[PDB]
Amino acid sequence: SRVKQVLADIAKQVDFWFGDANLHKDRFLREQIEKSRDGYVDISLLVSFNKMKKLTTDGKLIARALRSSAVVELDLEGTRIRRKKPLGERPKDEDERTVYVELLPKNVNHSWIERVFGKCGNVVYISIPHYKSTGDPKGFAFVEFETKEQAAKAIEFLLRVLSKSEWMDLKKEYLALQKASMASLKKTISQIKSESTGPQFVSGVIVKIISTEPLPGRKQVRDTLAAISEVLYVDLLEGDTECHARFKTPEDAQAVINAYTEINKKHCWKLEILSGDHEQRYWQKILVDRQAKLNQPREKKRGTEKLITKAEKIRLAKTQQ
Amino acid sequence: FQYGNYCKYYGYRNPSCEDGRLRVLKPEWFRGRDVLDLGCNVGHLTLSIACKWGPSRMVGLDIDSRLIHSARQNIRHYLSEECFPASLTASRGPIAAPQVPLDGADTSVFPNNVVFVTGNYVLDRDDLVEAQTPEYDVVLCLSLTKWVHLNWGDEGLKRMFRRIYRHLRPGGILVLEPQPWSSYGKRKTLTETIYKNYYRIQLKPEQFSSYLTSPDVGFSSYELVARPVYLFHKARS
RNA sequence: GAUGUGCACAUCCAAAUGAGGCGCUGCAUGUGGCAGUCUGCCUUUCUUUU
Ligand SMILES: Nc1ncnc2c1ncn2[C@@H]1O[C@H](CSCC[C@H](N)C(=O)O)[C@@H](O)[C@H]1O
Repeated sequence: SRVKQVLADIAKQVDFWFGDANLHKDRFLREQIEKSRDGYVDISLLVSFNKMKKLTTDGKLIARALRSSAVVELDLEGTRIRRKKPLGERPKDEDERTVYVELLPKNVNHSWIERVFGKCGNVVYISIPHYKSTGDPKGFAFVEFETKEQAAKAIEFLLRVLSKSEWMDLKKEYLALQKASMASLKKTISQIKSESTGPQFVSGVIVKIISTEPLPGRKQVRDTLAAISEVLYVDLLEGDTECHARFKTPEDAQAVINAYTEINKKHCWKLEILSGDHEQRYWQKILVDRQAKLNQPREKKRGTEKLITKAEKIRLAKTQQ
Repeated sequence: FQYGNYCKYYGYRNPSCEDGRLRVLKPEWFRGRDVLDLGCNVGHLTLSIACKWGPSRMVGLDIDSRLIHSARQNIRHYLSEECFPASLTASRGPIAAPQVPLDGADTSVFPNNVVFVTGNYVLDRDDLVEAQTPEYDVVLCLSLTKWVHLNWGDEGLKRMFRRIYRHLRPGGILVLEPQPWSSYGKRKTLTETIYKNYYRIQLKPEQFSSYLTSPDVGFSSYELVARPVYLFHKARS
């Protein structure tokens, strides 16, 4: 019967969620067990999980499914379920029993692995890492076999299969070799280098630019304004139609606003010199932006990316020279 | 993606295996010759040329700055051949470090010659094209004409061919393989500018063989030897 | 890469990744950072079969 099969699936999912494996690995449901008196949880909590939704939404049919069951028990009403066998420390032998497998066909399913490995041994727990929540298998899996002999059997039975300890040793060897190569090249770059209150308030340096079209990027505006006078800052929001420029001397701002040929005819811009209250509010905005950028913590950049970018730039420089 | 840049078809394999093209070309022009390569995405062709034919120098050039990073990943993949699980090489990176030359060192050893530069080859102004100087001996421009054509019109396409005329030294040749006219219409609705410049096309892929012979560019003679493969020669000395 | 119509038109899908997690300095800094810190460290990972 199909109802019999649904009762069996509810029994298997509850006996897995209460098996030793998932209780050792998962922390959430173990906190649900631990943060109770007499070690219980309501079945309505178990309904809310994702794989329970595909089977049944009735809790009494779940309680009927847990009548004949190895490790779960019911207390009075068929609304709460307890572990029935007390749990202790994590086993040490599971780290030796664990099996790493590679080259998955990218169709990842828990039943997929259970079919292909269940004949070899009693598969107890599966780990499949999703592509950063994009619902895609990364291409490798961790399958845990029971009693540590069936795992050694399944290694011999087989698409690339190895132990956990061998994987950890290859990981340490890989990481040490990369550290040695980067240390030597770090020394080579060092030897090549060895052988070879903020801005002052000035009145009349604030040019506000208004545009009908959306403005081009800050590199484009900086290349436009720098070719005429000396620019200190380009205040430009991405997507805004207006911007500001702060210059070193007021003569620079005068040379920019009197550059009607190079600016206003090429780009449909209205550039004026702010003064008075607009300039005071803009310099207060400069103070706020400076205090904000100071109060912000420093951005993080990985050391290996910074070192490989420096080496790539020196490679281009020494090839062009 | 607008320019035609594909992050796909990544190659684990070393130069021994290539993506088809290299049985067609003849190695006689490459050896001891400075080479520019336009429209390279991961250099799976660039590395596999530089690996055997031993070109003296080879500068790949591409617009997608995100993708030249993966090309440099592929160049560091060859040095670290000194099995390892793919789950680790995906997350860490390749073992080797980016091979930097000493000041007193021997070039033309694979890979020490090649470098990958990111830039835009269409300068959009004829005055900037006329200022340029010849620097290279063989220029490869294959499977590029369609995307530059639809993105910058006959104006940018004329600018690119006039720039390729300015960067060949005397005796330097050009290799070409253009996309046919029948293809372009399946890509017209990607953006607005592609559609507008597609309905502003006045130049067919056939008259390329006319237009490069025309004095506005200045190539002297040409041939086709077996999409077709065109070889253009600048006039000798 | 696929679908309808009679190679042509029209439509659909393109994303075969790498920079993902977390710091310490000591100088600068609305200047959009610079030089170090064991390749700065770690990656079965920004995972809910909770
Ligand atoms: N304006 C431009 N100048 C130079 N290269 C460009 C360009 N616009 C697009 N390209 C590049 O041209 C490439 C064409 S893909 C062609 C395949 C490549 N030649 C190979 O053999 O593997 C794209 O990757 C794109 O990045």
